[PDB]
Amino acid sequence: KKVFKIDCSIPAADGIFSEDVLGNFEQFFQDNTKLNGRKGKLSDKVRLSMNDNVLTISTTMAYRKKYFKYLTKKFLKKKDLRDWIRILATGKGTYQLKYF
Amino acid sequence: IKKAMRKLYQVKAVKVNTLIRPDGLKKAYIRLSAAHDALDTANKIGL
Amino acid sequence: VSLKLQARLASSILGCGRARVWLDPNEAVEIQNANSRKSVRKLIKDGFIIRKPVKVHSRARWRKMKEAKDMGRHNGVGRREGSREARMPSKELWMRRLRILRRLLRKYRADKKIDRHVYRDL
Amino acid sequence: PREIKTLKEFLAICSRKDARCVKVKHNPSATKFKVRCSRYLYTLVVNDKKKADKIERS
Amino acid sequence: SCPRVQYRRRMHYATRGNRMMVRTPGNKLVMQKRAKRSQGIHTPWVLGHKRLGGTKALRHIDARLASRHEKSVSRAYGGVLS
Amino acid sequence: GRFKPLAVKKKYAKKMNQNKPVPYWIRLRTGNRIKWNEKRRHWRRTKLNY
RNA sequence: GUGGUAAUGCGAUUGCCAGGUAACAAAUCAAUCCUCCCACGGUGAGCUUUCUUUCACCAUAAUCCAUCUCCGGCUUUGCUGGGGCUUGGGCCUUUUUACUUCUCGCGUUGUUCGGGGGCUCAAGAUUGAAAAAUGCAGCUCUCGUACUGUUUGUUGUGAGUUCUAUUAAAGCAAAAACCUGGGG
RNA sequence: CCCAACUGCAGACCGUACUCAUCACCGCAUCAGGUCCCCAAGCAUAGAAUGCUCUGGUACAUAGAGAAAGGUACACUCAGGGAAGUCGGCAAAAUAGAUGCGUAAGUUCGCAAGAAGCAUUGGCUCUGAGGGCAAUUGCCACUCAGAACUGCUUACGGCGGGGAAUCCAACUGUAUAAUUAAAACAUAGGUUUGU
RNA sequence: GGCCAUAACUGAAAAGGGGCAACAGAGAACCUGGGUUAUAUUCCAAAAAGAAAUUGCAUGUGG
RNA sequence: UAGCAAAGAUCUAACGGAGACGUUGGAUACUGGAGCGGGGAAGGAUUUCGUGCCAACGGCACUCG
RNA sequence: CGGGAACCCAGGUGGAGGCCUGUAGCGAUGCUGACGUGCAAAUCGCUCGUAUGAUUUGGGUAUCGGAGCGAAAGACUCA
Ligand SMILES: [Mg+2]
Ligand SMILES: [Mg+2]
Ligand SMILES: [Mg+2]
Ligand SMILES: [Mg+2]
Ligand SMILES: [Mg+2]
Ligand SMILES: [Mg+2]
Ligand SMILES: [Mg+2]
Ligand SMILES: [Mg+2]
Ligand SMILES: [Mg+2]
Ligand SMILES: [Mg+2]
Ligand SMILES: [Mg+2]
Repeated sequence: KKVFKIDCSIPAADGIFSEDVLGNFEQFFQDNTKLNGRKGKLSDKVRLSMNDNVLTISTTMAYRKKYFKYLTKKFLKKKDLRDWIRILATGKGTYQLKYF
Repeated sequence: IKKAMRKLYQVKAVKVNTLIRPDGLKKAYIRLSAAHDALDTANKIGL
Repeated sequence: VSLKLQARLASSILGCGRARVWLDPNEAVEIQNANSRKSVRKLIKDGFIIRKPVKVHSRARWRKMKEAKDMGRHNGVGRREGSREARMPSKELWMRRLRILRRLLRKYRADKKIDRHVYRDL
Repeated sequence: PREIKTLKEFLAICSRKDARCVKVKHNPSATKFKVRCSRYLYTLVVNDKKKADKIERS
Repeated sequence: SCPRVQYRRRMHYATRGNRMMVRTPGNKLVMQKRAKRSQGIHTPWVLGHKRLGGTKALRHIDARLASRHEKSVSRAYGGVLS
Repeated sequence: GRFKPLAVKKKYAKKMNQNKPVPYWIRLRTGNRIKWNEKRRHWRRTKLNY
């Protein structure tokens, strides 16, 4: 049940990160999040949920961390704010963005 | 060179590295025992 | 104005080599004021003299075949170019296949058959 | 470098006359005693509160 | 990034004497000499030249300082005869 | 390349010093005959071999 | 100098003789090493109209210490011995192989030795020191400032180790220093 | 008494930059020549072949504007014929890898021989076996074999033209650096002479 | 006048005079980390950046 | 005038400069691990480095060597 | 070794060889190629010979002028 979260720095408060943004971090976390074999629907394979900003999931199979670092880097590119923040694993299991 | 230092500049010398330059002139680097500050001799010797 | 010195030793501080050090072009008087490999180490710490990433020499083309050449789709009559005793040696398909017939008969002197004249008869 | 496997022989060879320094070390999963004699450094690594004891005086 | 290496010392020849390639804690992979592992203490060549048991193959420096019981058994003609 | 005797080293050092120009306080001397050094070696042109 | 039936263990010295090391062409073949690959898991940057994860990084020096306990005995107060890592050797002890048996290696051969324990031997790993404050590096923040990660497994090729075959009317240097012994 | 281990002091001389080459050396020179050694990545591939790439290195070898003829090429094709060219198949083509099938004359039995000569080659999904870990099916292998499928009879690079004879030399070898690589020298073999 | 100690100057056997010749043979006590415009297995000074090995002479704990 | 024809094709920005030149960035390349690589011996002996400089030398040029 | 009173029929193993293809290395056959006021006082290209060897190569070391050395071309001995 690895809990691989995701943070939100000033590009959450100062940057435009709201339901219009994080609701794409909810859809893509199911619509862009791949699954075993067939990819897509992310509810029956590995448990995930949302919080204030921590986007930890609960998977009990082979399940990486740099995986989310580009799913978000594809979400941080589907918002064109690839320069407005850089994803970074500031912890030991969760990533923490920061501006430049 | 160590003996000469101590006879000329009353300081200790630990490591005296030498080299015969491409001028036939033998240079000498001289550690001053960490107890005689070198910057207090160049100012004494007038370097 | 010329940044040859600051570029020569920043490649000797980053320990990468040229075409890896990126001297920021939008400012040269910043770089030109270095003139020393400690004043350049400070510059490297700042924005001005990054080392650009090396390159991406792909290898997924190879692992595409390495995936398609362990279970099947190996070479064919027209892909071979060297003799079979040069591709798959003859002297080592005997060697292994004979290690195995001996690694198996020493296994069968533990508790298997008589092992005197049903081992060395064989 | 030798690693003193003793509390008596160490406290003997650690309290010798050379004693260039005794660098108290803190590392994960242990606590290490580096005495610097003239020619070796003798370590005594330990897993106990005995580290802070023989740290104050030795 | 596959670095190549140098003969660090002043001999740059591949004689059976040098025979140097190790990774470094600074990841600066660089190569060092070996010792030429000498054959050990043997019986006389006339008498079936064989290695002596209980004896080591120490080199001229290891042999010149190690103890005497690393090169001879406690028999008579120990370290010369098996 | 890296091996030169010290004596052979003392003889190239005596040539590195002889390869300096005439200083511009010599040609205002009263009656000298020197305008150029006319013994300047260039390492490519001519070799010493000692 | 003193112990083990024995292989041989251990402890702190000046002249002759005898050995030994130095000291040996190339081969073929099996582990470390390093190179590279792959599966790993972790970090940084790259791709993104798209499609996807590509690439990088992940390091351990000389010189040392001892094979942790399996076990006596799962730590009483801990003995009888602190032996062990394995695979290639050379041996040792003890019991055997004659009906031709047998042991072999990829291989041209060994016995006239076949198993159980031991003694060493050189590769070589291992824990420990060196050694992480190093180093690579990202980072949360703001050369200061802190800390979060400090990962090994697989393959393949190779250099040496391994076995002082083969061409030999070719048999594949010498010596110092050094080492051991006999007499001392 | 003697040695070790622990300390203590000291550890001298010379070399050390740079170069090692399409700019550093020799060649008269910043010369397409010559020049010893080490380190040596990925993929195709028998692979230090050759082709292309990551590292490292380098794009200051005069540059520009153009359709002459003529010329030089590690440049090509060319209808039909195919050595009629020429002193002469010189040059060029052609041959080609792999695998399978076959392979004469002669012969010093080793060879000739890759003889000659045919045949198949792709891509794809497969199905076969081929192995290390214990009371029988568990986990850590890319090699070959076959099947159909589909499509080129049009496809980097690298890669023998072959046969029949005659002559000479037995052979590998050496050798006229700067016009002669041979049938010459050598050679093994044979004999001779001296001693 | 001998405990003990340096030294002089003799002189104990001991055949085969010396001496060169190898920056690829032999031999050879050091390894990482890092702070030069250009040197580093060469430099770093005292929380030697460290860690070793090693030769000479010494004092001394072990018999 | 012959020629400067074997061996790597420079292209651009903005910058410097008294001005085809240099530097930096980006781009496309070439060497291709028997290398236009990194180290040495032989040999050379300051060619190293930096800062200038640009008269003549680098067979074109140069702000560069 | 298999298989059948002589020693043949085959199956492997092993990896010899002044053997073969071929890289470097060392040579220089053809083009009588290109150069011939060269790149060069002998070079360049392609082809080509050999490439475990009577091999190639480094340093040291021997032997030289009425002489040396030569698998012998009167070749070579600092153009
Ligand atoms: Mg020996
Ligand atoms: Mg021998
Ligand atoms: Mg194997
Ligand atoms: Mg001898
Ligand atoms: Mg040249
Ligand atoms: Mg000359
Ligand atoms: Mg490149
Ligand atoms: Mg035609
Ligand atoms: Mg026809
Ligand atoms: Mg050839
Ligand atoms: Mg030499």
